[PDB]
Amino acid sequence: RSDIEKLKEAIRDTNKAVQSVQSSIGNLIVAIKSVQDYVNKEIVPS
Amino acid sequence: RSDIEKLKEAIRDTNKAVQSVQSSIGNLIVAIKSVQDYVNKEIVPSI
Amino acid sequence: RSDIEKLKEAIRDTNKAVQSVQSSIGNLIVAIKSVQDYVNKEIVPSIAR
Amino acid sequence: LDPIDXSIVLNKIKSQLEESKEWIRRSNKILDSI
Amino acid sequence: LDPIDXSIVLNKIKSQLEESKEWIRRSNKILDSI
Amino acid sequence: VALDPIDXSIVLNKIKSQLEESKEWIRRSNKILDSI
Repeated sequence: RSDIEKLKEAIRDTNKAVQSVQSSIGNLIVAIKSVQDYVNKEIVPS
Repeated sequence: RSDIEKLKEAIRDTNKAVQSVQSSIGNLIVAIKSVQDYVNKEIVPSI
Repeated sequence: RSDIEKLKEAIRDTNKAVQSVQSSIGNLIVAIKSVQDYVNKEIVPSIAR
Repeated sequence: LDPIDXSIVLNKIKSQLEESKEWIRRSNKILDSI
Repeated sequence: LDPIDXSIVLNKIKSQLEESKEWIRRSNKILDSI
Repeated sequence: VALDPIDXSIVLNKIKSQLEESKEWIRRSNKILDSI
């Protein structure tokens, strides 16, 4: 219940929040890349 | 004004920045979903 | 070396990580804008001709 | 042409985004005690 | 074909992002006091 | 009609790089929290 120990646990939780945000970003890159792959191979030759 | 009080408020502000980023990501999904919907409902039938 | 100092520096690193994420979102906006412009400037007139 | 699809990918971002919100909920929960 | 539009969602992303950048600026300024 | 392919590889490249730099910043934050 120490003040300093309570502060560390909040930063550790905040870091895990950031890590999942980073995973989300990586998947947004895959999503957008899927759009570029879909028009460069399916729409442009059509 | 204690050093612990400042550390707490700084983390409070960092969390709010992360919450704002979380919102912007939810909207990026909506944005990409609207691009998917336009392709499958305007481009695909026409082509 | 103090605990308050260690706590302060950890939040600095965390804040930098958030700033780097904010830039990546900024370029994601640009990436989507590139797609919107390509649809309205290359695909729409292509199917209209 | 086949319709475009990454519903699995977008659903994974929704799921990951909910985990991020829960971590922030844990963090703000502890700060309220200070 | 009608031109594609998410101008409203793209603007919400912009405003939320700049709101995020301000919360970090206050966090770093609070740490500057220590 | 003959259509130019869509290009933002440089646009997406920064994100992938800005993502990796963010991963390392969290690693350093967690590393300081070990000594506390």
